[PDB]
Formats: sequence, C-alpha cells, structure tokens
Amino acid sequence: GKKKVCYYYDGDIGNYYYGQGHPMKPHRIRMTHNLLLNYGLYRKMEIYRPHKATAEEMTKYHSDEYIKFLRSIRPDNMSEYSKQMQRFNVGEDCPVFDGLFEFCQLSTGGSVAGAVKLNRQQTDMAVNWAGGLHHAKKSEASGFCYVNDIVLAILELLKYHQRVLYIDIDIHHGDGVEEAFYTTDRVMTVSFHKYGEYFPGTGDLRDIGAGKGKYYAVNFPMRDGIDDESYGQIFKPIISKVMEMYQPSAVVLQCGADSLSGDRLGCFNLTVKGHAKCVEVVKTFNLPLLMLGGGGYTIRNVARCWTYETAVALDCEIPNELPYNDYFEYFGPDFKLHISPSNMTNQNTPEYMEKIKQRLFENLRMLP
Ligand SMILES: CCC(O)(O)CCCCC[C@H](NC(=O)[C@H]1CC12CCN(C)CC2)c1nc(-c2ccc3nc(C)ccc3c2)c[nH]1
Ligand SMILES: [Ca+2]
Ligand SMILES: [Ca+2]
Ligand SMILES: [Zn+2]
Repeated sequence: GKKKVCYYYDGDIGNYYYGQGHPMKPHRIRMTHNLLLNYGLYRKMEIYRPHKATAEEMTKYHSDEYIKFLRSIRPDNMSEYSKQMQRFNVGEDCPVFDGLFEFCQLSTGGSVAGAVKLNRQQTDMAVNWAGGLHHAKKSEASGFCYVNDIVLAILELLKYHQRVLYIDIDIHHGDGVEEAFYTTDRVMTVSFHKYGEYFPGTGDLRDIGAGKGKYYAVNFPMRDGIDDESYGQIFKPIISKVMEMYQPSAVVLQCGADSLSGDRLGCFNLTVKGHAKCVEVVKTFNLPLLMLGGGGYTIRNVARCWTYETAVALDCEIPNELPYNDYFEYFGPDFKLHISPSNMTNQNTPEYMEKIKQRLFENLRMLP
C-alpha cells in the first residue's frame, strides 16, 4: 500500500556554486524542491531540514586527514594547500568553492538522517535529492563528489540490517560505493552505466567483487542511446533476481538523472517515465528504501525527473501540465513535466542486452 515518505532538504543547498561553466549545479535541487512544492507534494510528505554532518560522522568512512583538509581549504587559502590538493584530487572536476565543506555537510546530513529514520522504523522511504555523490573515495575527491554520503548512509543502515542492496541508475559507474564494499557480502552493489571511453573507466561486466564480496558487486555495462524499452526489459528481471537471491532488508537507490535523454554529459535516451520505472520496480518489493540524487546536468530535466520520482514514492498522480513556479521559464517551450526521447540510435541491440543479462544471471546463481 501507500507508504510514509520523509524528505530531506536545506533551503541553502541551491546557493553552493561550483564555478562558471562547471556542469554540477546545486541550484537544480532548489528547482526540484520548488516544482514539487507547486505540485502540492508537500501535503503528503514529512519535510525535514538535515543537520550539518560533523567531520566525526564523515570519518566513519573517510580518512581523518582528508576530512581535515576539506574542513580547512577555502578559495582564499588554496595557495598554501597545493600539495594536499594534488593528493586529494581537488582540481578541475572537484574544485575548491566557497562553502564546500558546508555543502558536503548538508548532502551527507540528509543521507545519514534518512538512514537513521529508516533504522528506527519511522518511515518507509527517505528521500535526499542532495545526496548520491557516489564517486568520493576514502581519501580522495572524484567526479564532482567530495564526501561519499551513500557509503556513510549504508554504514548507518548496517547497524540494523544484515544485508543492504545498493542500486545505481546514474549514467556513470558507482565506483566509490562499489570500492567501499568490494570485499564484503553485507552490501550488494548493482550499477547500470555507460561503459567504454567514459568516466570513471570502471564497472566492467567482469568486476564482480573479491574475497567474501565475490559475486556481491554487479555491473551492467551499456553503450550510447539506451531507451525506456531496452532499459525496462533488463532492470526488473535483474532486480527481481537480485532480490530473490540476496534477500536484502534495506535498499538504497541512487537516482542520478544524467541517464535521461538530452543530458549535457550523458549519452543515454531515457525519458522521465523510463527512469521513474526503476523507482516503481524497487518500491514494489516493500523494503525500507533510501532514495538519493546524483548526476543530472540539464537542470530543467533533473527537476522534472526528481519531482516525478517523489510523486512515484508518494503514489500520487500529478498532471503533465507544469504548475506555475519560481523557475517556470526554465521549462519552456512546452512547460510540461514529461520529456520526449531523441532520434539517437540505440547502440544496445536487443541481443547485447539479453547476453549481458544472461552473464549477470550466471553470476547471481553463484550466491549462497
Ligand atoms: C554526481 C555523480 C556523477 O554524475 O556520476 C558525476 C560525473 C562526473 C564526471 C567527471 C568527468 N571527468 C573526467 O572525465 C576527467 C578526465 C577529466 C579530467 C578533468 N577534465 C575537466 C575533464 C576530463 C567529467 N568532467 C566533466 C567536466 C566538463 C566540463 C567542465 N567545465 C569546467 C569549467 C570545470 C569542470 C568540468 C568538468 C565532464 N565529465
Ligand atoms: Ca550507475
Ligand atoms: Ca559488495
Ligand atoms: Zn553521473
């Protein structure tokens, strides 16, 4: 039936700025919030302002030196940290910007607070669109991510859940999360991503985990142009088999919107309905679920996507005609919620999709 949904948002999140020309735009979180408020989606959700996660909470995964660096570096003192900046990969993709640490604290706070709420059985679903920063490593920033809120949220869920399933539908491989849990069977990581001449270069079909974690990392490598039909045909069968074999007690779903058609950095062809079908599939298993954001670089489409996925979480039908909102002009020329796919060729033939699915099924047969 219909579930209780808790949503995490801090009104200051949209003011963090990565710099001119940087594709990562925290303002998309504020556009999402304003659109979902104007659709009236606040009437059915408990809205919470996340606390600022402490350096101590972040060191449950990240190194003390790395978190100390993030808490200390500022654009005005960067000159004195050239050595640490290289060591921690702070540069073009992961720049130093005003309020960087506070941005990490808010992104992380939402994810950890959502995990605590789920652990206490006070909600069925927890949503943090500011989270899902899946590339951050133990002592290194990567791919616009500095603190891995997902790993921290999973560590929190592991306090009450023996097995946690992580699913990542961002176009980029969820490498930081996969790496963090690569040698354990208490987390199964499943990533669907573009693979081949594409960041971060990891997520081959043959990367399946190591030691006690062997068979607990699942990667579905895809080519350009995947559409709703093709994605839908492999997502539900894979997730159903993973649910059957692994029997997780909690799920974390990274909803990176850069897998949508027309994304500035992505080359997939999903519509908002095709992307949201993943949320519908996961929600059907009736397990405690933490829904997170991630990529998404055509910001009007990210706001549409996450507003629709919040409506999906709430089992609320919302009209295609967009309500008036603070960013109404960004949704022209149509002013509709749903998007059309492009004429791009789907390089993922039906035979390729079935072959990769069958290889993943062989690996899933190896679970106990
Ligand atoms: C939030 C989750 C997520 O969606 O998975 C994150 C995606 C991260 C993508 C990172 C990717 N990085 C890369 O491909 C790494 C090899 C390089 C080195 C750095 N240059 C700037 C780009 C090539 C990349 N970087 C860019 C890019 C494009 C334009 C930029 N423009 C500016 C001004 C600054 C940084 C810029 C970075 C595109 N692709
Ligand atoms: Ca992914
Ligand atoms: Ca694992
Ligand atoms: Zn991405």
